[PDB]
Amino acid sequence: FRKMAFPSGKVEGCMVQVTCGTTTLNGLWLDDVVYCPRHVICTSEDMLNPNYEDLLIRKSNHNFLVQAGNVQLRVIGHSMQNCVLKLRVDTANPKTPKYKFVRIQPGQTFSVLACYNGSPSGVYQCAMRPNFTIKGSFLNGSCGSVGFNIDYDCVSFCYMHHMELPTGVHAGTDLEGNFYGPFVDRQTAQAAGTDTTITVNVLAWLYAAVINGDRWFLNRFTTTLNDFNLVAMKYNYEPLTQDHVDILGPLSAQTGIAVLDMCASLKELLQNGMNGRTILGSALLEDEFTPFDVVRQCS
Amino acid sequence: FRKMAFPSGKVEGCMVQVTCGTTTLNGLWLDDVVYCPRHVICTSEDMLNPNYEDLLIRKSNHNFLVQAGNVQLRVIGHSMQNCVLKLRVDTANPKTPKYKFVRIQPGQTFSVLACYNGSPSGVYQCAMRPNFTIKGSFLNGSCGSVGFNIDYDCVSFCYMHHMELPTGVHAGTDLEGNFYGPFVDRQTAQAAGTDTTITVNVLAWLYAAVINGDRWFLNRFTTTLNDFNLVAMKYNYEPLTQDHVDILGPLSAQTGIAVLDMCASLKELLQNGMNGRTILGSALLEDEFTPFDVVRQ
Ligand SMILES: Cn1cnc(Cn2c(=O)nc(Nc3cc4cn(C)nc4cc3Cl)n(Cc3cc(F)c(F)cc3F)c2=O)n1
Ligand SMILES: Cn1cnc(Cn2c(=O)nc(Nc3cc4cn(C)nc4cc3Cl)n(Cc3cc(F)c(F)cc3F)c2=O)n1
Repeated sequence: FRKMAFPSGKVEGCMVQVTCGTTTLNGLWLDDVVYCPRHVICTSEDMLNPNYEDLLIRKSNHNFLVQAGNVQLRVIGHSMQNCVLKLRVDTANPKTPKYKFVRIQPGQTFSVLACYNGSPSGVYQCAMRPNFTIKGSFLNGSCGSVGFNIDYDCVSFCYMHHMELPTGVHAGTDLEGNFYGPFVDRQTAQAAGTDTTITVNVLAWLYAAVINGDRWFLNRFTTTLNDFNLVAMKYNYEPLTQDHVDILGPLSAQTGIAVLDMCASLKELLQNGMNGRTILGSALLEDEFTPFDVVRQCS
Repeated sequence: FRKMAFPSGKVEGCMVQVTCGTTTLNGLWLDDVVYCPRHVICTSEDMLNPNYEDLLIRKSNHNFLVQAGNVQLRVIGHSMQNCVLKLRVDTANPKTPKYKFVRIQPGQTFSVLACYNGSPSGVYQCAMRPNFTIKGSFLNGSCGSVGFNIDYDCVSFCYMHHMELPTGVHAGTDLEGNFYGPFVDRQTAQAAGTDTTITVNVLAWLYAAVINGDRWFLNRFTTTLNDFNLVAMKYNYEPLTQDHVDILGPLSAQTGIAVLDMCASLKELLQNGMNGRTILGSALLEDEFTPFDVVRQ
């Protein structure tokens, strides 16, 4: 049982480089439009406190250099949608997959294709944190890298990377240009709200552990949904809804362990700790696998 | 630090399905050859103790169903090299990347493109364990999935998945069909040897911690390589090779910490533990990041 990302080929064929003067980052080329963070129009000076409508009115199509590998794509139009710039180009991307733009909710996972200067570099799985950050692996030049899910050859794009916060976590937008979380696309120090643990995901991962043979944390105690949620809230865990209980149904059926019985196991782990033991080789309770992630990798 | 895979697109374009009768698995289509585990020629009654030479003689080109998606690739020649079947097909794959076949050492990492029925499903990073297994994530139908590294647009293929062992770890071959480890391609219970910790990779992880400013474990001692190797084996750690010392060179240079001084720091951690302290936010020493992985990040 590993963190597993979707195959990245359908997205690799869409990555391009976008340059404005000295400023360069990654863009996403779908049909005849390139999507990228609007931060690209900023000079070093502009970055600290940009007025984007002002900066963009002073721009012309020919100010934008879009490179797909070695081939330059000519910009024939541009517009801004919130924090995303849309560059219309005179060529359609022949590698454009079937795709959709989606806004995900906290706790949901996605694959990240980290890119630098328009070239893909690596792929890994992430989760939208409850405080709307992501704990990614991004370096300088990764701005504009995207996160996505794939279902039946349709790529659902959900994240476009913008910035690293002082704590090392990451902030970005959906592909409509709206930030996840209370952040803005300005180079100034920004903190996130206090984060919490994604409870339904921890439970899914405990089920993964049982499916893979690690059972030491199970017990014969039990709990009600409300009494579990009281303890969860005490420990900065997200509440578990009846919808979450329903979504864990397939894993409870496969393992014969009722959801509220797994909740009682988690309650004990929160109250007692792991006593130096590990679960799926982890010394800490992992919360970045969804119930669907576990079902897909174990079935 | 987390495990990151290489982008998988160059390998996705090479995955195909190979079927013999009802036995079906994944193959790798490069130029006009498809590579796949020879186990595919086993009927369910042959899988226990197959006579592969006798099974191959009964086979003709037209017995092999090779499919890219739903498109059949006509087989024009077939041969067996060690544990891999090589099916020559009448179409050169237009998506063939620049590639080579390499045989890796324990501790080396690679990306796995897990596939089912010729269809890529997921990608993740893996390390070759000292006992020549990999702690992968594979289901039924994954036979023939490959592992690879990418360096400057060249794909180095290093693993072809064959089987799951009773302990849940996985065993396979290089792309010349030679198994990693003392395994054979028969559906018989084979136990993996006792595993050990990948010392060169733990050392890389310590350098990564130093680079990020976490350096409490740097002690005032040094050691010789022979001295360290003898101590390491008493803690179930792998001995270091001359090649290992060399691949730590870049990280040693970047930090200014001699390899042998870092060995002495590791030795102290093996003989005393960590005393509640963590390294890179982890109470456990990570051994599946190579020195290349560390610099890669
Ligand atoms: C360490 N790290 C992790 N993720 C990131 C992402 N990231 C980034 O790749 N680039 C940024 N600033 C730029 C500087 C440039 C210098 N040149 C020549 N061109 C540049 C282009 C960019 Cl985008 N930033 C900072 C940043 C990016 C934003 F989109 C934003 F709204 C505010 C910010 F402070 C950055 O975080 N780096
Ligand atoms: C749970 N798991 C994790 N990895 C694996 C890999 N694996 C596999 O995918 N298939 C195997 N046997 C087959 C059965 C088939 C049934 N049909 C209809 N077609 C089949 C094709 C195969 Cl390959 N095996 C077992 C196995 C495969 C070998 F290549 C080998 F040499 C020995 C073995 F015991 C398998 O491990 N499953």
